[PDB]
Amino acid sequence: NGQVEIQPRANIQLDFPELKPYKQVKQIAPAELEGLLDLERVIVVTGFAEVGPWGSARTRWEMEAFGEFSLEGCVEMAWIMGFISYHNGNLGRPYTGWVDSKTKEPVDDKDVKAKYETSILEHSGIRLIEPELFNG
Amino acid sequence: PKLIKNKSGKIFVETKFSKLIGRPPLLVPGMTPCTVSPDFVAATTNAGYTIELAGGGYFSAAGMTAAIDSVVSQIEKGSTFGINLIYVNPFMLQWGIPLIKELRSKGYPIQFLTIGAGVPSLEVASEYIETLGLKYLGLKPG
Amino acid sequence: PYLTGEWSTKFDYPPMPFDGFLFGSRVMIAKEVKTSPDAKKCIAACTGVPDDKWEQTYKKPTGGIVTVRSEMGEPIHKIATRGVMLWKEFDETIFNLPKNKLVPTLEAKRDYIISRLNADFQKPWFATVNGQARDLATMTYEEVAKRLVELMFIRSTNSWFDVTWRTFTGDFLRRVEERFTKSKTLSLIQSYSLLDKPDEAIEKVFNAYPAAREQFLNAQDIDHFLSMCQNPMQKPVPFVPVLDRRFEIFFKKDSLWQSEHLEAVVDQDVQRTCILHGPVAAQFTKVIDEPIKSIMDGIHDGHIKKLLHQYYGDDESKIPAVEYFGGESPVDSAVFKATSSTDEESWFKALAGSEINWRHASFLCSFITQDKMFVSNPIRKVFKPSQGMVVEISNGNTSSKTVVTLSEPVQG
Repeated sequence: NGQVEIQPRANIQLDFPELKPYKQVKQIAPAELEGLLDLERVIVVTGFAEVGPWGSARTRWEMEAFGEFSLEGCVEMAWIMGFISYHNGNLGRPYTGWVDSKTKEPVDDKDVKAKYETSILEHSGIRLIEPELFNG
Repeated sequence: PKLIKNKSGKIFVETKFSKLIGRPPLLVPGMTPCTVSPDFVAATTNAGYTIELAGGGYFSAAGMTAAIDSVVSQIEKGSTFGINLIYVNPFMLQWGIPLIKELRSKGYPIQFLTIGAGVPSLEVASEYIETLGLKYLGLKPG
Repeated sequence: PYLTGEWSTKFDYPPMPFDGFLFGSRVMIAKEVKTSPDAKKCIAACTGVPDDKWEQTYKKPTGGIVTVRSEMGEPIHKIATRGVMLWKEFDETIFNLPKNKLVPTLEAKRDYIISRLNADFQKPWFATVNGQARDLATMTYEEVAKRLVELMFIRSTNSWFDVTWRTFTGDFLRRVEERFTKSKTLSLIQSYSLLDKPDEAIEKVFNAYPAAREQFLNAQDIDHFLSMCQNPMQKPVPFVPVLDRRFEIFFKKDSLWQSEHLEAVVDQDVQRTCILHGPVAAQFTKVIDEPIKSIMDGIHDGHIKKLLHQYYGDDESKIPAVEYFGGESPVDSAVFKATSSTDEESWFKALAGSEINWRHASFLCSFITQDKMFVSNPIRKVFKPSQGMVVEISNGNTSSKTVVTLSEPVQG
């Protein structure tokens, strides 16, 4: 006699707090609170960040809560550690996406874990001290 | 200028060009976009007047071959027509001149080739005149 | 006056007759031309200008025609539509700057350029949602898909104007699915033929990935979109996606087809498009949809009438008659014998005879006709002179009875 499948691509999110409908939000605090507080005397955290043994706040939270990185967490750790870099242009064909920082070979988000997760985990967190990071 | 007539009694404005092509000394030049249509080329040829199919509306030998085949299928038996090529389009010339040579070797009714936007060099002109096997060559000096 | 050569007498020259004429702009409103109706009306509206005033096109519209510059800087005569006037204004305010000055000027004039593209040109600013100018970075994936469908899918014919544009939109939907998918999965658009009703496919894709309906494009996806806007093996996109160094290329490329395909223009408006027409020939382009046969026959019959009156006393019996007209290059009982040195041309001239008839064509026509093809005259090749050939003609004076017999030595 002579299917097309889709691979995931990392989409890192900022994770702003989820805002719920006013009815539900009102069901939480006491009804007397409305108008009771001087809101110029209430202090609120509006943003936070960090630089630590596990990267940013996002990657550290993923390691702290789940013990493993998602695709977004793995890609962000790879970018932070310089394993991968972004390329847009001629590579002869035109390429837009991640490439290996040392060999400039293209890298798909699906393959980032298999390529780099062992190295990422081996060189993050509490580990043997590396003289290259502390002036020998 | 003179007037001549054939056995049917059709009168012709007799001229060196008209004497050569056996048709009134009036032609429709290659125009991109207007003479790209194989329908308009066939309509002008069936009216009895010379017209050049514009190669500036085509980007491959296959597409121009299909347009020439359409024109041939629309015109009456014994009719012919011309092709216009742009000299400032090296790609067109690269894919068009061999196509014209092949089609003429096949016996296609391509009477002439006109070159627009430039005059070829003597050597290229000689290549066209010898190889392409056309009745005459049209040039548009500026 | 050019046929008779008297045109040059006004210049104190001897008459210089010409061999023929070509008419480009004149037949742009012929019934058999693919030009769109509104474009034919615009062409006819062009009043034209006499020859001595044609050069007033480099500076301002004259007779409905103006001169603008192409990508290479060559002049072109185009009808002075809104799109062409914008073309000229950009020619004299953006494109003539040096390379280093171009980018800051585009940045400084961005809003004006976007408004002008959206209002007047055949390629609008792509990132425009409900009349509101935007940038690719400030549109959601659903908005990008919907704008693609709006600019690339034709509702009148209910089809994609170019299959490559359907491939573009399908690839974009595939990248959307890639970005918001969370694991191995099957693509919802297995074949791009499903885009033949684009609204349903878009609704399907964005129902499976609702987040993409309120999230701006990833920077990586902006780069991908603009890179696939440059795919050479595809029809150029019908919009301007960004203002940058390549703005001239984005603005000018593929500018001539829209006049014959106004269904694929933003509002079916000719004034957005570019039409090529001549300032002086426009004086005679008046009647729309007159068949080409009519226009050419009119010119030829006018020439014949004038020639008859001037040189034949309005007497058609004065016109010489031949059997057939054509085949002439611009440059009763007989016996002929060929030799090695006999020249072919004179041999065939003698065999053909002086009178124009079937023998004349048989021995002088260079090609004959197949079903529809042209092939070398078999009679000439068969009669090609060579030593020993003897040709006998009888009744050469009565064509209907002429017989040309060729004899060669066979077996001595």
